[PDB]
Amino acid sequence: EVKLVESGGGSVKPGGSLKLSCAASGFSFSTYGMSWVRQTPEKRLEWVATISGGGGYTYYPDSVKGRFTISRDNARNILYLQMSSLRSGDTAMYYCARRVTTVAEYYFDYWGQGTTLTVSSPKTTPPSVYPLAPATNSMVTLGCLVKGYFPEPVTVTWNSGSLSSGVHTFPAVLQSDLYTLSSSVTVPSSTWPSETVTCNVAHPASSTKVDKKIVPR
Amino acid sequence: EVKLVESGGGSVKPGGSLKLSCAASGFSFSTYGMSWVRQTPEKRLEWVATISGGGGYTYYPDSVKGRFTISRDNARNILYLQMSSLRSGDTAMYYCARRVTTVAEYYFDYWGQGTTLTVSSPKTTPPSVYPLAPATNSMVTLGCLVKGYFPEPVTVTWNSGSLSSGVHTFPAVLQSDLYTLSSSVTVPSSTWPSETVTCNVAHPASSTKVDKKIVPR
Amino acid sequence: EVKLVESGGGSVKPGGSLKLSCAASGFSFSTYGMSWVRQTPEKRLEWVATISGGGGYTYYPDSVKGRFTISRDNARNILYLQMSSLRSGDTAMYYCARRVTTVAEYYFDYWGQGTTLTVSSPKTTPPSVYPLAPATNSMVTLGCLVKGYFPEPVTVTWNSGSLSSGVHTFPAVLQSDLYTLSSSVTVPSSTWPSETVTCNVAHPASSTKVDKKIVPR
Amino acid sequence: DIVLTQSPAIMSASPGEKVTMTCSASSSVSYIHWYQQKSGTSPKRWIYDTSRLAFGVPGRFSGSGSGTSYSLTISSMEAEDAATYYCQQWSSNYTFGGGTNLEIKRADAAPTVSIFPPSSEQLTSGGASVVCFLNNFYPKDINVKWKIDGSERQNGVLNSWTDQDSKDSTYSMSSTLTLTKDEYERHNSYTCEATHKTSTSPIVKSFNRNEC
Amino acid sequence: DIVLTQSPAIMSASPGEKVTMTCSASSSVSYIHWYQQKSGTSPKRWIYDTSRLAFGVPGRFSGSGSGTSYSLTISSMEAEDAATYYCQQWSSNYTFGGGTNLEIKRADAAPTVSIFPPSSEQLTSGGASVVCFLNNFYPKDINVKWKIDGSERQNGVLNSWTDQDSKDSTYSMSSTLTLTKDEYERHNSYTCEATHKTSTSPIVKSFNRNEC
Amino acid sequence: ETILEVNNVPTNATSLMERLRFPVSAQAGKGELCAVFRADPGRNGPWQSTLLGQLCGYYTQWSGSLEVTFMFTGSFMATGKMLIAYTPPGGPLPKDRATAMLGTHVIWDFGLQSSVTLVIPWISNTHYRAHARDGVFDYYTTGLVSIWYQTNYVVPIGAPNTAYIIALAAAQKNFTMKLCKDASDILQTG
Amino acid sequence: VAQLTIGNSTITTQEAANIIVGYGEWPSYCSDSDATAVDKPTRPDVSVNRFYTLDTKLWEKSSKGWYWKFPDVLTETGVFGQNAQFHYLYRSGFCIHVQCNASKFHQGALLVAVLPEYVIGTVAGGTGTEDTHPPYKQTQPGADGFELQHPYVLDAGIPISQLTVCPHQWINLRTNNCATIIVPYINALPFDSALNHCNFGLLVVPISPLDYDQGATPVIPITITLAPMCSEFAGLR
Amino acid sequence: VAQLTIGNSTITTQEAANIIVGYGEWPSYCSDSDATAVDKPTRPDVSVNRFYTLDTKLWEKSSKGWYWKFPDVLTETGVFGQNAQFHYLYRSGFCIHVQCNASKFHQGALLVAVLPEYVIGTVAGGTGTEDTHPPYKQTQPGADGFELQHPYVLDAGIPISQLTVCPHQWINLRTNNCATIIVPYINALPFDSALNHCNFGLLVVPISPLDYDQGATPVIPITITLAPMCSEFAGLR
Repeated sequence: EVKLVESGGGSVKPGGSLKLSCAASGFSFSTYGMSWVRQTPEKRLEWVATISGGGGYTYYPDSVKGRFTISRDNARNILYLQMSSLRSGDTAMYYCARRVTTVAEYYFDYWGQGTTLTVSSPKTTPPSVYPLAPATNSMVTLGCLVKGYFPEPVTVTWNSGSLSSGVHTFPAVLQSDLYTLSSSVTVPSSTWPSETVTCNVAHPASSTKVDKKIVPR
Repeated sequence: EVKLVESGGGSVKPGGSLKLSCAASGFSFSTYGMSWVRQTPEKRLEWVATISGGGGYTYYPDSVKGRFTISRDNARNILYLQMSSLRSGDTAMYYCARRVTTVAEYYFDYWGQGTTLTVSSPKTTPPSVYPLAPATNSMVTLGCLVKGYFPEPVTVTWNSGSLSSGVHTFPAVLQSDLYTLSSSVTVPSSTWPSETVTCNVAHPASSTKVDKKIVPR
Repeated sequence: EVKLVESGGGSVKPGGSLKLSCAASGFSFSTYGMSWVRQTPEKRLEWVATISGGGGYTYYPDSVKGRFTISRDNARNILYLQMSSLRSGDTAMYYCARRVTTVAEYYFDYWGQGTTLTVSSPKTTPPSVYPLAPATNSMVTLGCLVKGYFPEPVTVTWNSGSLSSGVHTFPAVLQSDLYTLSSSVTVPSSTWPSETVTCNVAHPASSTKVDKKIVPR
Repeated sequence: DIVLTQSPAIMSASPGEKVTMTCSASSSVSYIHWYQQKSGTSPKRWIYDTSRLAFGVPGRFSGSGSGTSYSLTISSMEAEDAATYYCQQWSSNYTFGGGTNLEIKRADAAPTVSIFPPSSEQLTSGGASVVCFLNNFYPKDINVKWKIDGSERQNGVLNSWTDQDSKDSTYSMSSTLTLTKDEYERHNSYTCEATHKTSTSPIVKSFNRNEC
Repeated sequence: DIVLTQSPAIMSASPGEKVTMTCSASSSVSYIHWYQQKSGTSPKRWIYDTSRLAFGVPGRFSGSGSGTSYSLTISSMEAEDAATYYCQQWSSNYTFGGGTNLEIKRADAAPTVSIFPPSSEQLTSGGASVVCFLNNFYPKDINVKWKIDGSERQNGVLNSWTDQDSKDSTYSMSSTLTLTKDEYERHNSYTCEATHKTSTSPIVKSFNRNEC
Repeated sequence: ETILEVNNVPTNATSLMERLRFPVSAQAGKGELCAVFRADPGRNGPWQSTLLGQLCGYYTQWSGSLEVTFMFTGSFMATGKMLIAYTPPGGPLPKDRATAMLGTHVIWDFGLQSSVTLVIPWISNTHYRAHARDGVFDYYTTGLVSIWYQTNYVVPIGAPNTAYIIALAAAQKNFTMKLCKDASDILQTG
Repeated sequence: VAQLTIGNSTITTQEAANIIVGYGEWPSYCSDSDATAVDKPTRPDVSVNRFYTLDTKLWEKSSKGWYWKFPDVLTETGVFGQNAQFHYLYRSGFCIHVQCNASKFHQGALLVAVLPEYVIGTVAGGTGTEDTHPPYKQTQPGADGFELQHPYVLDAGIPISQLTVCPHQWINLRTNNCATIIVPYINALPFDSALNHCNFGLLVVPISPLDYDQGATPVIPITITLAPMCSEFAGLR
Repeated sequence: VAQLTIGNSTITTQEAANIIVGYGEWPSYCSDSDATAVDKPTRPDVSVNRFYTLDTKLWEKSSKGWYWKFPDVLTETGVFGQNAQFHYLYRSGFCIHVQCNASKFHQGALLVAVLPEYVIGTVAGGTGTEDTHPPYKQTQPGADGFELQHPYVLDAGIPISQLTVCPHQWINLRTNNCATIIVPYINALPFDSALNHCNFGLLVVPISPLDYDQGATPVIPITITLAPMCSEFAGLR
């Protein structure tokens, strides 16, 4: 299979520099031009650079020409993107793409799975988890509010995966330059509170993992 | 993929009319002739009609020539079968098939998954569920007798799927022009009655869903 | 698919004779030469015989030439290997392989899944299972020591498969010309001893199956 | 008005042996085609123009026949083939055959019998159904008798069979004796005895009405 | 009487780096072939005639060699490749190589140690086995000592190792000290201390016999 | 010209038709020895299938130049070269392709010509032999014909990676036989 | 390439490949000083002598080979089968033409020869003790022909490896596709029965098996077209 | 198409493609008024001068190119290698023939030229400061030949882009497959050593890489057949 798998990234403070790399597999790398593309929080796609099949020419867009530099080493089949003087507008998810030739134009066949870049000045913060029980019927909806952490993401698991079928995970919302999300689970009244329900919140950025038993109010 | 997916059907009283349709996908529809076939409760297969590649000719068998009419609209890749003056002998499961050309004869490559037609005069009846516990060893076989419903089918789920590995579902048997089935589940004596076992009977025809806790007698 | 599936084997006392067979599927059997290969307890691979595409020639190695005889019947696509005057050094796992032609040499494309041969003089012995509980934290590691059985293998299942995610099965070790293995399972302190944990030891050679509830010491 | 008769209707192979299913016609026919139908799924294509195989079909399947008697042969048999196989004719009125239930053979299994007194919910409604479960037996053929207080009964006996298990390749059975409340409390002992090619004597499960 | 020696026997790659396994022969050879064997499964085909790849094999695998020294090279390494690789010769007596255990490298993991007093079921039989579980550690190399009442023992110590975990890529270990009933109740304190390249001092789990 | 069963190896009743043709494939590497046989019309082996062979049996002595013709029956799209060499009586089968390349040989490109005919200059069953206690006027002139893959079998996608070849033999006009000798395994049954 | 015609029959064939005039003789007539100089034997020219194109047989990988008998093959067919039947004696020469239609991606080799007095011999029970005589469907297959069951010995105990000793021609797919053979009247008598005696039999067997990669047509149509030469008949009934 | 023979050697080759007579001269002999008119140099005709067919090399996508040295290639081979060795002087012309066998579905282009005094130059350490002299296996590869490692500069610091200035011929798979070249004796002296001096070297390099879709034979056999012309020797030992 054609595989593009990229590495690097995380939290960087503004002004710092970083280097991203992508590793190729299952196609002759030298015969292709290769580009990076970034996606702002799941909406906007922006081209950032390309490199010719060999050294040859590099091409950049007018938002980045000056700070980023794209490179390749055609012995280990790997793209490189160093980014210097990184700004707040550079936070996004960066994909490495292969550029094939069509009749006239070009097209991006395969995209990697991306690395995530967050350029930001705040600290890394473990989240606070608060139980959501109700102060009357045959179905129970419990919750777990995990508030005021940075950066993203966090992970909410319910009884270690057993309850995945009735779980909604609601996107984290930014305010106070800290993120806040919610998560709900649905359970038949036969299971609760007769049996323990517990939300498990893992925040790898800080290596913090907190468990909340939902106890009846 | 070549896909034939058909729609329509259900319960109809004798004398009423109905129209069935099949939707095509992943092959040039106009270049093929298309037929319907019906299967009586999982045994007998009977050809019911074909249509030429375009309008052209229609062909029918001598059990149906007069009441059914097969049609196609080669803009949305969809077969049609209207059935008028429907009789009791028309109850069955109807598949849409594609007819390819061989050396001399024809052959049906792909069959859809079918719609079900039940021509009948009785009412729609929710089922009654009765527990089956025993009035002595290391394995427990419990049951759930769900009696006197119409039409088919019904669904018996055990503790919401957790017990699927030791479950036998025995075909519904018709008498009193109502259907009656049974369902058994097997459970280690470690689980019962220490833990709730419950059969769940859902009858979509009536939108009726009943739950039975098996309690020790 | 090309399938090589072989049959025969088990425990044999030294001096006895045995016959192994392999069944072919999904390739024209007669046009190929076919060989057996044996693997000593997962380490050493040793060629044992080949047969020509038809009757033709047989070829043997100098460890076996005299006792084994390889045959084929090109009506049911099946290899045969009779082994007479079997010795202690003949214990191993025997694969049937297909031999294709390359530029000059030969190569084995597909291997069957093998049968196991144990040449040995001792009796068949059911195993003894002993619980492993501890005489203090948030994770519990329990065990089950199953000692002094023959031959191999045995099977250790935990609560009937529910605990498979935190289970280590440690290879059986031979001493006293009986085998001895261990098996550990990991469980959150929420589950034990509040809920039954039980190891299940099945020894098909003797058709013996023993269950051990891990009770807190 | 051209009929196709298939023999046999039900079949059982070891597996690893051959299988020969037959489609006989009432009049001379030009070619024959074959389909396959596993349970819950529609018919799949298998053989056409008598001897040509559909893309998927394993090479171990074969086809022949001429005139009025055609046959589908399988050598050798494998547990993945068990389905119902229909033939079809294309000369006049496009007719199908009756099919052949191909099944896996295994060692004989005696049933695991379970008896169930009626439910204290149905009785409050003027009905009483006594149910008997014979689980996981082989082969499929079985006789079961109900013996009320030493008699035997056949009225209101409903018997249902499963399709062959996809794991151990057994069948299961349920037998229901649907009586009235009054007819139920008319007797004391209900008994379902299952007779099989496995055991020598029946397998009897019993209960006396005057205990729950 | 033509022997093939493979070096090294065990290997660990990062992954993302290259891997060079070698098959050396005692006499000059015409070509060499390579197989693969993952655990529980038979050998699969990999390289033939030294440099030609079997249909499945990724393009990242390579093959070369001439005369008496041949080699299989992988660049770059990925967690899906970890298997045992055998070479084979086809000139005279068809010989196999010893294989090369290729494994995934990861960050070092100290073990999670668990001690278990003998069972009050085995003791009623004249035996006493003390068991120690070291779970989820890396790398695989480890020393473990048993210290009874301040001594050390090596008699009757059985040690078993797992294959590398398919999730975190660690290994596990069990150590069993098989004594007699009388020899067991001869002492008071049993202790298993595990020494590793992770921690500076051993990881000690202990118990005193006179408490259960 | 009669078909020479060079591939006289399968005996399995239903594979007897296979003796008539031997094959060449992609799998065979350059230089590999495809096949070999002797120029012994009257003795056992390949020649027994040819009519020549059967007629030699009703005679005691003989001599003349022979002639084998090879026919490639593979796909039209295939191409490659085969080296066919003759090692006169006495000369041992050439070690490899190159050594056979130095002997009387013929490079055959079935990409150009589908047929090729080789001439065996001479064979003479004249040297008498009294082995067991049964005197047999035998060969010794076992001339040898080797055939090596000069190049490999080359084919484009869509063409089978194997093809067969047919050997046809006969003797030149300078052939002769002496001493009628009726001999046969097949006789009129009672 | 060009097309030749004989009456109402018009076949599209290649210019003029090498033809094989069996035994170096051309199918000629029979002079006046014979056995029956009285019953002047009428010689058909009109329709009787033209191009008959038999039901094409399909070559397969597993094909064993085919054979037809003469004049049997035609005694059923058309206005020639008309004469052969309602006439007492017959003598006739034959032009036989065999062609395949295959892509340059198929491979095979068919030997096509003619064998006088081709006498079929069955298996004889198997063990050799049953004196079973070949049926009528095996002795005179008609225009559909019949398949060999033991090609190697030509269902008659004779090596095929030596069939080349008869008027033969080869059809190697990678070189030619059409083979032609001229056959003179061969029999121990001037004339004979057209329904009882089959002067000869046309043989066509795959010496090198048909082959191709998945996707190419799996069966190669073999088309036998044949025409009677200097055919004569005597004594109408 | 037709086949030519020189003694016991018979090669099947195409009618007569364009041959390249290097430098417009034909490999001729050397008259009596020379340097050694006494030791009358014996000129081999019999077996010595015939068709040698070297171990076919397999073209690959990654192939860099090949080269052989003369007369080295043959001083090992047969009865010619016999004379070259146990004789003091040598002069000989050459007919070289190179052919590939590929389906109309392969693509490539091999330049095939001959270069007098082909002097190999290695890498020299890498950085340019090691005076490493090419081995003996690199200077005189024999009949197996040797592979270039820096085709672009022909392992000797010269553009290949200019090799056409030498007796060359092209082999474009989509047009021809066989290339032929006649080479006269070229040296600053009438005669010379057959084991110490390699008058020239045969070069064959893929200028357009071999290519094909998965499924077609992946290696194209290149067969070099060559024959000595007006070869002479002097002073037996």
